[PDB]
Parts: sequence; C-alpha cells; structure tokens
Amino acid sequence: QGSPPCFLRFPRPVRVVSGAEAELKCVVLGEPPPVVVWEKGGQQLAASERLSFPADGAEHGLLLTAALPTDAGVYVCRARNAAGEAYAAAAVTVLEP
Amino acid sequence: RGIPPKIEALPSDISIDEGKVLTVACAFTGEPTPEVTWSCGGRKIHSQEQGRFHIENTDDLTTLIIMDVQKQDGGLYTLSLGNEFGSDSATVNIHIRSI
Repeated sequence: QGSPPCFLRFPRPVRVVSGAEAELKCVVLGEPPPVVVWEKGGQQLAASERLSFPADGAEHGLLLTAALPTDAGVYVCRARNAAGEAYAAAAVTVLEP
Repeated sequence: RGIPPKIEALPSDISIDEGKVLTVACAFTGEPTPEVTWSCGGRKIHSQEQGRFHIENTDDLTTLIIMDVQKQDGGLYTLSLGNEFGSDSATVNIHIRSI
C-alpha cells in the first residue's frame, strides 16, 4: 500500500522569549503524501489567529505568532498515510523577557 | 565535556493499526554520545527482532520502526540513554488498534 511516513527533517526544540514568534518544523515523506497533524496533550490543535500550521509539500510547520508561557510543553507531529504512521515530539520552552 | 544524556520530547501514547508500519523518532543530547536502549516488558528490542523491528540511531536521533505491526507489539516501551555522566529514561505507550 505505497510507502509509510517518515521524517526527512525532525522537529527540533524551540526556546523562545515570551512575545516572540516560534515555529516547529519538519519535512515528512511517504506515498501518498502523509496527512500531518499537530497535537498537544493528545489533542489535535485547531488553527486560529495565533496558531497556524503552514504546509508546503513535505514541509509542515506549527507557527505561534507571539509565544506565551501557556504555549510551553510537548507537541506531537503525527503523520499518516495508507501504509503507516510516524510520530515525532518536540518541546517549546518559553523564557521571560 | 561531562554532560549527562537528555531525551528530548517523546509522545506519551501512540497508535497504529494492525499490519501497518509504525515509526517513532526521538532526539537526544549528551556528552559523550549516550548508549541507546529501547525495551518493552523489561526486554531489550534488537535489530530484526521477529523479523520486523528496527532501530536506526545517529549521534542525536533514535528511530524505532515496527513493520507489519502485530497485536503482541503493544505495551509500554522505554527509551533509555546512558553515558559516563548519567542517564535518562522516558516511556511511550504503544496501542494496537483492531480497527
């Protein structure tokens, strides 16, 4: 059933000052191209005016317009296609200005 | 130079349908580069265990790949790191769906 998802580039942790833009970034491959999601605490996140998920081919991102302390924690990038699933977690640390 | 190992983030829970391929990747740090051990049920996972498990490590990433996932592959997996200066451990609970 095609080729299962994998990471060409793995999402590294982000350490960011409160108020700064933060982005988690990866490059996922697979055939068909995997659907990617970002989750936090096992919940799928929703796009908003401060949180977006820019996707461009294999590049997927989790973009925070202006980080806040409550954004800190572990995020999970979950890729799926017909042949399988791939998972990578990354932590956001938010520092005081 | 003496820095103990650190497992970056690891999901706490992951899921896969029976018969598919599961990949979980995890970054780490440490100086010297740590020894990497994956286990479930208190038993080390070896390369080509059951002809289906694989572990691909680099100097800062470990990737566990389970091919043709089977119902018995479920459970609480532990990733451990050790070097001369300390150790770290984290768990991922791998859930096999019959659906």
